[PDB]
Amino acid sequence: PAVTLSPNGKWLACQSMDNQILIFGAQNRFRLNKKKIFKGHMVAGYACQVDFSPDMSYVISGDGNGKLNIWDWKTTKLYSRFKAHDKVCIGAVWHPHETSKVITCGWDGLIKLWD
Amino acid sequence: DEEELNDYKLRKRKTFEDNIRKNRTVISNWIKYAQWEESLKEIQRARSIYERALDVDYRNITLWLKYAEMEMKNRQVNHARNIWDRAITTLPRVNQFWYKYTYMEEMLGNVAGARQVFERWMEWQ
Amino acid sequence: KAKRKAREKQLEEARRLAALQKRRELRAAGIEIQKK
Repeated sequence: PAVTLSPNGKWLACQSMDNQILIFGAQNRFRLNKKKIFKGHMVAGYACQVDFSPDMSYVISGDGNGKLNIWDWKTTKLYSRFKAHDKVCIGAVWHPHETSKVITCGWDGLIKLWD
Repeated sequence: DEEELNDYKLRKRKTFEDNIRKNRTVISNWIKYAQWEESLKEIQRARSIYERALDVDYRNITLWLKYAEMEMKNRQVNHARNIWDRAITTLPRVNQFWYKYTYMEEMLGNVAGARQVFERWMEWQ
Repeated sequence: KAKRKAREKQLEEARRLAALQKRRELRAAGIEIQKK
């Protein structure tokens, strides 16, 4: 559903509707990095907008289950899983110039900032 | 408990409804429907259930019995007394009705009421 | 007759199961579609 370029411009991180996010090298030969495969979402049927913080250390991800997941994009694992929205949590956008800011839109009609 | 449980309820309810739809005579299905309800603790449901069953067969001692047994186990004691007097009004020559009425009245303490219901009772010698 | 109907006494439940497990995971995924 969704593809976001890492603010380093090295990776296209595309939320694959197989419930997980896949990273590819966007600068090198269409390589799928299976060492960068973010696990634990449910994206089949939803377009979860996932993003990257500016330090390339953190990734933010949405699930339709109300789950805001805050992952350490290096360790490939999430460090937080909380209530983002009630309806389909569509946009989970990391702010590039703010450290804590994760702004979420969704089918819920309420537009949140989290910090 | 959102919808797996709720749909299990929906199923069992639809079943009991179809079984009593087929027969609506012999009562075991009426009872089992109702006691399933009471075990799920919806006594408004179970109440309407026993009224309908009592409609189709108001000469069933076991129906009257377990109706009032529900009411007593849930101590809507006023409701229970209404049940018991209606019973002993329509099926007087049944004795266990009179009995359970008194016994429950006794552990309720209203022995003035117990006396007068025994006066009632003896009017039938 | 008798024993056949015993066989679908379960394999029916798998259907609501495979309806449940899909749809709970389905609708929680971000899509609240109703069958009709």
